[PDB]
Amino acid sequence: KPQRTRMKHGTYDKLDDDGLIAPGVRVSGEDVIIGKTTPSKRDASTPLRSTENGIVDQVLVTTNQDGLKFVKVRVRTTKIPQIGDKFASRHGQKGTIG
Amino acid sequence: TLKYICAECSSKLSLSRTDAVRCCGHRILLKARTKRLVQFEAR
Amino acid sequence: MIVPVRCFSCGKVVGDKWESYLNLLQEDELDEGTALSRLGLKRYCCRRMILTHVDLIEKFLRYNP
Amino acid sequence: EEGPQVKIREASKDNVDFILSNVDLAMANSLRRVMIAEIPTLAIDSVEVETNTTVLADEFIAHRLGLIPLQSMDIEQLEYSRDCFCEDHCDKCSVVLTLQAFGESESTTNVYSKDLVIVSNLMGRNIGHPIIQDKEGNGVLICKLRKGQELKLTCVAKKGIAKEHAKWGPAAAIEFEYDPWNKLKHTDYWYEQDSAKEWPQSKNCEYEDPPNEGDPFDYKAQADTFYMNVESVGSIPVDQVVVRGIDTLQKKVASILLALTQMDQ
Amino acid sequence: NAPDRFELFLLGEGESKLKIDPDTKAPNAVVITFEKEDHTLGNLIRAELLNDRKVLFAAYKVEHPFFARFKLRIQTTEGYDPKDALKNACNSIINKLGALKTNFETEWNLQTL
Ligand SMILES: [Zn+2]
Ligand SMILES: [Zn+2]
Ligand SMILES: [Zn+2]
Repeated sequence: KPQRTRMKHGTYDKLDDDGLIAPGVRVSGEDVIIGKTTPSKRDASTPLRSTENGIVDQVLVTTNQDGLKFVKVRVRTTKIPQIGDKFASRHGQKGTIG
Repeated sequence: TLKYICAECSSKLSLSRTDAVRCCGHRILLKARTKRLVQFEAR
Repeated sequence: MIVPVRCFSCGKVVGDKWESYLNLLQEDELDEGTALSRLGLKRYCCRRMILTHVDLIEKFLRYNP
Repeated sequence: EEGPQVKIREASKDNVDFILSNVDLAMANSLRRVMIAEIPTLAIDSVEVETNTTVLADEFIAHRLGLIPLQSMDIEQLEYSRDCFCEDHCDKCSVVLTLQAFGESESTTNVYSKDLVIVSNLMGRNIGHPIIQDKEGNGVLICKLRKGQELKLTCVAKKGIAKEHAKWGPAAAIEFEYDPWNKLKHTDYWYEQDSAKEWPQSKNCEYEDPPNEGDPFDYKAQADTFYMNVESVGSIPVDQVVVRGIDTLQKKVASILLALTQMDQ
Repeated sequence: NAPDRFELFLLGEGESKLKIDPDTKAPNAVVITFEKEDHTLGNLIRAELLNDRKVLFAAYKVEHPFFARFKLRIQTTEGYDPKDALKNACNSIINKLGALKTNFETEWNLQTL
């Protein structure tokens, strides 16, 4: 978790100090999902996809066959049928909910 | 508790930046849920 | 994943019917149409709920963790 | 008591099958709509998940909880949380329930609405108790647990209506029919050969005279007799669904009178 | 982008239940905007207005399914205030439901469960 010593707009508020949010945390908008730094410090963190939100589902920490500590954050969202969503019978006509 | 569950063997664990990323000796680790406690609207 | 609580189209409680419907099939050795009528699921909206339910929870439960 | 006549044919703890008569179609309908849409009822409106270790998502479960019908017999005695002068929820306007389950067997563990536990103070209003209707007293299957898996949770039940979310609707379906013989010619029967043959007569053809063929179309006759059947989901006794159906409608119209009254003052 | 669903039944702020406007194109007519109501009151109140003989016009409409409001137009014969017709249509309704509740309650107690 970096703190201005060029970061991104959405808050870094939700990350733990290892740099990662943790399952259960509700994210949205632009929130920093992954907190990454390059050496004072140029900021290289991963924001959440702008048009989204949900809750963090699993976070996995591991390594590639040599070296790299890497990280994968799964984010859950539920999607309720809604005006403009697409639906089709099994006969090749889609439509959306009007 | 602390920080990381383990992919297999389910061992609760915590280390930084000692040791390197391991366990069992499995190299896949999961972050535990926050104690933050989430609210749902049940809608 | 599991029995829905209510029938989508009318809201009958249906999530209390799944174990009995399994029982009606295997141990009373009945067919599905009669099974569902014995459970008072007359409206075909409700029938659809149990008749087409697919109980994948039973597979998810087989994961280790 | 001159006015809308009621009969009755079946009645049980779940269905009341009645004939409405001496009423204009609109009123039979508005009462039909209300019973579906506007009768206040109790239902889980908030889940706080302490630990979930099941194979389901929290909101998946939360969704199901809100669908468990709760005892709503004394709901007028419960306040709308939004009107309650308490900070968020309290005993004046909400019921708090608990769910704790652990799977402590090789065998697979089931979680039912019977496992919910009222933890708030009910002031002796009959309200909040999860509705149970099956032979073994289990109610709804909420979840299923493997050995070692866990679910700990707190829900707040709140007063609401179907309009806001269908989990609040006391009623299952409402069968509605009039003019089983088509005297009034409100419908126009599609056919290949003969509409008479291809269309099955409804139940209610027994309870009415078939028209005699040597006859002018009756042009004054109106929809005044209605064959209804109300099915209660358990959260209120049926007789109530109808009764309170009528009530809420009264409160609604009366409330329009208070507004006309209020634009003199 | 969806509104809160409580907006189908919950008023305001800034909003009152009834707006009465004095029409324009016809003598003695009125147009009432009912807020946070739908076809349940609409069709009802109108249907009853139509049993009034001193009513030469009654009609309602939901202009768009998204918002919960309806417009209701009452024209009446001279010397008869539409606001009073609405009153009377209401009272007339309040009764008939009373009558009905009671009748139903009566028939209920007859039943063997
Ligand atoms: Zn391990
Ligand atoms: Zn159904
Ligand atoms: Zn309160």
